[PDB]
Amino acid sequence: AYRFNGIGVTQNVLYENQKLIANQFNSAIGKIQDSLSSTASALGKLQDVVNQNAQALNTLVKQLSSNFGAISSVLNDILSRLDPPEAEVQIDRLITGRLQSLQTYVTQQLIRAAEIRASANLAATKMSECVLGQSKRVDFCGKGYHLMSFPQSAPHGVVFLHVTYVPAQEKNFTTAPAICHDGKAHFPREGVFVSNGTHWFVTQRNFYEPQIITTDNTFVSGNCDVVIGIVNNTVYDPLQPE
Amino acid sequence: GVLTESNKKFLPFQQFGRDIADTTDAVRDPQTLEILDITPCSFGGVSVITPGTNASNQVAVLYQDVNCTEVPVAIPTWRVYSTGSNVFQTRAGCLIGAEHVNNSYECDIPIGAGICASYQTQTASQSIIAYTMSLGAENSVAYSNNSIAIPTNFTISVTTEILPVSMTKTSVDCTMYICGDSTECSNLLLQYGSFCTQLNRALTGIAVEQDKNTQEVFAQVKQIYKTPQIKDFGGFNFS
Amino acid sequence: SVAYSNNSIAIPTNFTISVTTEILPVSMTKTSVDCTMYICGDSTECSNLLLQYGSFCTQLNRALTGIAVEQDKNTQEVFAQVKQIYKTPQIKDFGGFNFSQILPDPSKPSKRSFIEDLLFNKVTLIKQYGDCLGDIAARDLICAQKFNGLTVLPPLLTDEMIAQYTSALLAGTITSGWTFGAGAALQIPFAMQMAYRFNGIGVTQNVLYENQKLIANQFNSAIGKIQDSLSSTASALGKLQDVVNQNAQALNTLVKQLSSNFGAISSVLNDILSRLDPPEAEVQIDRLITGRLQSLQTYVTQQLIRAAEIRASANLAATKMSECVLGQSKRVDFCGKGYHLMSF
Ligand SMILES: *[C@@H]1O[C@H](CO)[C@@H](O)[C@H](O)[C@H]1NC(C)=O
Ligand SMILES: *[C@@H]1O[C@H](CO)[C@@H](O)[C@H](O)[C@H]1NC(C)=O
Ligand SMILES: *[C@@H]1O[C@H](CO)[C@@H](O)[C@H](O)[C@H]1NC(C)=O
Ligand SMILES: *[C@@H]1O[C@H](CO)[C@@H](O)[C@H](O)[C@H]1NC(C)=O
Ligand SMILES: *[C@@H]1O[C@H](CO)[C@@H](O)[C@H](O)[C@H]1NC(C)=O
Ligand SMILES: *[C@@H]1O[C@H](CO)[C@@H](O)[C@H](O)[C@H]1NC(C)=O
Ligand SMILES: *[C@@H]1O[C@H](CO)[C@@H](O)[C@H](O)[C@H]1NC(C)=O
Ligand SMILES: *[C@@H]1O[C@H](CO)[C@@H](O)[C@H](O)[C@H]1NC(C)=O
Ligand SMILES: *[C@@H]1O[C@H](CO)[C@@H](O)[C@H](O)[C@H]1NC(C)=O
Repeated sequence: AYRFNGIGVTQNVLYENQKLIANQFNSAIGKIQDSLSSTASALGKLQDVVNQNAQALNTLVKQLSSNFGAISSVLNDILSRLDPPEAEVQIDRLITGRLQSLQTYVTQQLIRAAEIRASANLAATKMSECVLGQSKRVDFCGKGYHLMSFPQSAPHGVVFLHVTYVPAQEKNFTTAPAICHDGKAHFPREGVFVSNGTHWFVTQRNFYEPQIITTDNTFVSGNCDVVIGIVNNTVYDPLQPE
Repeated sequence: GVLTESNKKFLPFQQFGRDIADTTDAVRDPQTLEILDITPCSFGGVSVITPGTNASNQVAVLYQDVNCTEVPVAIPTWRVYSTGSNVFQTRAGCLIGAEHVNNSYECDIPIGAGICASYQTQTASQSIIAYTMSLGAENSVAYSNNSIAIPTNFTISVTTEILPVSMTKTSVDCTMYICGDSTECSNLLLQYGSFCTQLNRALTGIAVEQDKNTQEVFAQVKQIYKTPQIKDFGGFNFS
Repeated sequence: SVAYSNNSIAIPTNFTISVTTEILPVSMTKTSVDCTMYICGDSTECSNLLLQYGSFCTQLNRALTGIAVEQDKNTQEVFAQVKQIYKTPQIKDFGGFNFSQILPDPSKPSKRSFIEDLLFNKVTLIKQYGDCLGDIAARDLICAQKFNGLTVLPPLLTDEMIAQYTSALLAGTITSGWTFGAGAALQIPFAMQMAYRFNGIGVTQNVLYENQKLIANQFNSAIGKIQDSLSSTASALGKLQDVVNQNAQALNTLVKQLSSNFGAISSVLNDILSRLDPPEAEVQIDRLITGRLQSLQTYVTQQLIRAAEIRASANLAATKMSECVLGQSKRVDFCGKGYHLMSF
């Protein structure tokens, strides 16, 4: 109920339809479990990271098979075939080449570490906001209006379950900005004046909860000429009859 | 290279000229006092579009900066992949080996400049087709100046977001990787030991950063709460 | 200084509608490098000693392809947030607001807006073998760098589809408010949407309805003012021009590096091969090969750094588009100075 009040829907609608909400939540959880069980190509990022690291190590190993202008790529052969003072040239060439390879590998590792650090910071702030609280930012914790968040641990990463609110099928209604009862403009406190065929009601923004127009739902202000689209109707007074 | 007529005229004491790349582009013929220009014979990029070799062996070739008419000027199997009957000029060079299709679907292999290539059953024969990209379903909103739409129902939805947290920590032994059980070597590495120390310091910094990331992401709260025994959550099943 | 007492308060009596411009880079030019062409330059004597460094060549090509696919991912993520494409309404009747400048004009190619036309004209951004062969007098750098295996790949999504996505987003946010961000779009009169925004920034909705004409006039005047300022002040799109100039300078200096001999007797392979026997020429060839490989590696590393910075900026732009455009943000200064109302 607190979450529903947070996303701008009155808390009573949750208590009116609790069983449906529980059934929908359970069905959605089962559906995503089945999707994870079936669709294998879902955890692309973690596999990409581990494959990238393995490929970097494998190519670093493979670099040893190239002679950087020397006569051979193995120190034992050079040392067996040549005297020290002249073989030192080939040894120096190989040393320079392998140092360059190591430096390149280290630099690429630094780049990847910086990118992973950025991703980790994003994950940390997402955990702080969406999981430990309710976020009013749009699309930060999933499409729709955010309600809850359940974290799960995955190797070299994290997966979030963003439980969200999505409005279903709608209807077409005729609306007016204000209502002129008796020479006085009236404006809705929280909702919008919606009119069906031959009646006027007031409803909340994100749900259809028709209500009769009373002095407790509207506040008076101004006159009946300034507003562009004012219409005539009647306002119920819940004190005069008594 | 390829020789051609040149408008430039050298000074009497000059023989050949050099460009910004410091290579010989213009020369003066010794037999006939004439100026000629030299240009490389290779110019242009080629890319090979293909589905998995597990699927099929057919390929489509994209020439980046060559019109299909001038393909013979640019360049058995290669000639077949250069002949016509399937040419299709695009905004990023002409494409040979694929069939144009009017319909638009989601992209599979991005050719570039709004063209995508994919494997489809153009009848159960298979052929590589090229089509324009599909942005999405067209739609319009019935907008008036006194009309509003209001939802009457709600649907609870759950989604998954996956983010990397850390990578594998590694360390490198420079002397072992370079020389290897060699007393003759590892004696000339005393000069580059400083570079070795620099690499080791960088790798240790990366590793401690990874540990810090792993700690920071999941250890936000300190007090550890035991799960309750009785669920009685009003209907929600957190099994 | 502020006249501060302990029982005194100041309260505004009027409001002014203001609009600002925020420019962020999204993507950089994609490049690919043919290492063998750049090093050996079509010599069969060379390209036989590059079999040892083919691994380095493959590494560079892999890194550059990764950068290119990252660029495509960035430009897709920034603008393709919403999927359903909404057609702009025919009748405007928006209560006074005139969105003519930003709404697309179908009387021109690519159906791009007036502001988009001016922005495209502000930033000063295909070739052929015959064109490069014939045009010798004008030493254009594009042909020279293309003769050395340096090619520029086009983006997957061109400007027309970007304009289409922008028009769809604008039409959705105008005819449906922010409800089209989550679920299906719901039509709402623009006055009601503006009242919703005013209620969001803590100002009672009635003050909007009492002062609609003044607000519409202020909005139109502000739009015209920024249009004139952008048409006059040229030094406004500094970041995008800086990005393209940086990429062009990097390519130009990579081309220029070919004129230095890394300790060899000469900087051209043809001269060394014509003056020396193979066994003693291989030393100079190896020196030049090592130098040019170092140059290519340096260029690749700098490109990686720039790509990382651009990715960070693109992520910021994507979240800004998600928050300020598809909704109303209560964070201060995130969507401009003042209290945020709209975003186009
Ligand atoms: C409008 O709502 C009132 C409320 O009772 C109802 O009596 C009336 O039939 C409705 N009009 C139409 C056209 O359904
Ligand atoms: C717009 O609304 C006004 C009243 O607010 C109405 O008089 C007018 O007819 C409406 N526009 C159209 C095209 O009907
Ligand atoms: C509303 O009522 C006033 C006074 O009774 C009248 O002048 C006005 O014309 C009415 N409006 C409509 C739309 O009938
Ligand atoms: C050089 O010899 C060629 C062939 O014998 C001849 O065509 C040419 O005219 C000669 N050049 C001069 C300057 O006589
Ligand atoms: C193609 O790939 C599938 C899935 O990886 C595999 O089962 C199949 O055996 C492959 N084809 C061949 C000819 O091996
Ligand atoms: C070459 O291709 C371009 C692509 O825009 C086209 O405009 C031009 O007419 C073509 N020229 C020839 C000779 O094919
Ligand atoms: C699509 O365009 C091509 C080229 O004009 C044409 O041959 C084909 O018939 C078109 N397809 C349809 C379904 O109109
Ligand atoms: C709302 O949706 C649920 C499930 O789709 C359905 O059982 C319920 O009847 C719907 N509400 C109304 C008022 O039809
Ligand atoms: C508020 O500012 C507008 C435009 O500057 C002006 O027309 C209006 O009179 C001002 N309000 C008051 C109460 O002076």
